Amino acid sequence: RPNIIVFLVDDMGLMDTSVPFIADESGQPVRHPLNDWYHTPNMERLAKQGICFSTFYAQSVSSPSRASIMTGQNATRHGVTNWINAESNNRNPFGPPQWNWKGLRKDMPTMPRVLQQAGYKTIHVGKAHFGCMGSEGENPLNIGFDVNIAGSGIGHPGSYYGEWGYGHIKGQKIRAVPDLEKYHGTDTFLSEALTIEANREITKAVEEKRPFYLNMAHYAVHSPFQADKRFLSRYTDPDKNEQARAFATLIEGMDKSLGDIMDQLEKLGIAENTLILFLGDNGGDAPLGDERGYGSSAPLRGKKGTEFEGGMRVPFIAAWAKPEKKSKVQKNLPIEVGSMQTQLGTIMDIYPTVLSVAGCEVPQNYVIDGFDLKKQLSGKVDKKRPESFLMHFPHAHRGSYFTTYRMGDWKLIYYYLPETPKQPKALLYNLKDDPEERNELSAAHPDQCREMIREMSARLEKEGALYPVDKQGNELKPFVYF
Ligand SMILES: CC(=O)N[C@@H]1[C@@H](O)[C@@H](OS(=O)(=O)O)[C@@H](CO)O[C@H]1O
Ligand SMILES: [Ca+2]
Repeated sequence: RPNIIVFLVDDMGLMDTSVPFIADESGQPVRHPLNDWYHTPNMERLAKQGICFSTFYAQSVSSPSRASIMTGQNATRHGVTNWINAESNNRNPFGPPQWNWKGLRKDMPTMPRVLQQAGYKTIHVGKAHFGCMGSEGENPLNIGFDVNIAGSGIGHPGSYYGEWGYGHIKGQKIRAVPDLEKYHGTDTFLSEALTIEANREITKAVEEKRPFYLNMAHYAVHSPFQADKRFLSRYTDPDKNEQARAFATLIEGMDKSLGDIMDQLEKLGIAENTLILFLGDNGGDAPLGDERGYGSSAPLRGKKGTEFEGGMRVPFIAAWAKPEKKSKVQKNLPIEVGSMQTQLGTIMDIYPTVLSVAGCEVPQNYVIDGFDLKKQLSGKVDKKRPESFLMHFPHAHRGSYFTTYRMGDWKLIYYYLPETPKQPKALLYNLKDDPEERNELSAAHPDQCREMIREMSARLEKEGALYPVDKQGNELKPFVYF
């Protein structure tokens, strides 16, 4: 039975790496300027041994994505449609009153809980953000983890600096990272402290002779953008401000962590037995350019928390830590080494892919929104899964009170506009012809737009979505307004 590592980077979009995730018309990687700015040599090492997905969808912000990864359910269905504010219910003015602020529940068959039931040692390290303060989900031990280092209801760290006690000595006390007291006062960067702790848990799992699931959930690369002195000297582009250079150092330190975990697997002799899934949790938050133009994920439009592709396009790499044709466990999930997969995947697809390789099954009667990636991981187009992603955000952020719906080449953006709830607005893009969202064409294809609204409307109902409300609590369902 294989070990599984989900290496999840906070606020890391598809361009925040030296690995090119943009595909040309031949399905081959194309280098863009951000790929020559970031330095992720261990991601390059992992891409050499595995498969990159060029189109991989997450939700637009943290808790919705982290809920979706744990449950295999869309944010419509698990109900965590906003990032969770630990201290108070952040519905936002027009948010659904019954949205799942409390978060993941002790009774949910989460990926870790199903693995734990099967005898896996399940380890959580770093950012959890599965529940509010005082909730079941605040504590990863309540949703199927045997071990939690540094996870709580917090969604970012009080500091990256060990000298600042990660918030306990200096910085934001109410976001102080827990469980790392032995690093306080030292010059150990938060991302380094988490790596040391993860490698200690991996070592302990191997000596106990149990297969493990490691949720390596970095606080990197979320603000505050506090530069790592180990890497800052490499970042000197005159058109990148101090914040962007700090962000680049959080990326490079994240990549060092990935390398130290891969080295530890090789040192223990278990690399042949360990699957690594690498992704970000939502659209990239790099402090570059213009938030609703081109910057954080150029050449794609937008940023973390927007309705654009930059809001929800994350990097995704799957690789055996040491590929080996002889390996029994690798025959259950063969990966085309050094290749790019251009067919769409989503964070809901992780649940069914991991449970199958682990020798478990998706519980037959548990309704999921994910598809086993086995066929796509071999480097083939999988006709058993749709080219579709539905990103429901009935809350306030860089974009507000919207649903996006992608079906094949087409993307609908529906704005509920709760302040003028009788006059909603729909936009239409052809992402095949216009991947940078430059050519809004609802006026030119009014029937494609009408059809997408009906399909999206039916899918929101099928998934049990909670809708935004107007000032007086009237439920705002999408409708063909024209
Ligand atoms: C504009 C922006 O990005 N705001 C983020 C918010 O989205 C959330 O981050 S999130 O990664 O959890 O979604 C929160 C976590 O405490 O931190 C804020 O700074
Ligand atoms: Ca995030």
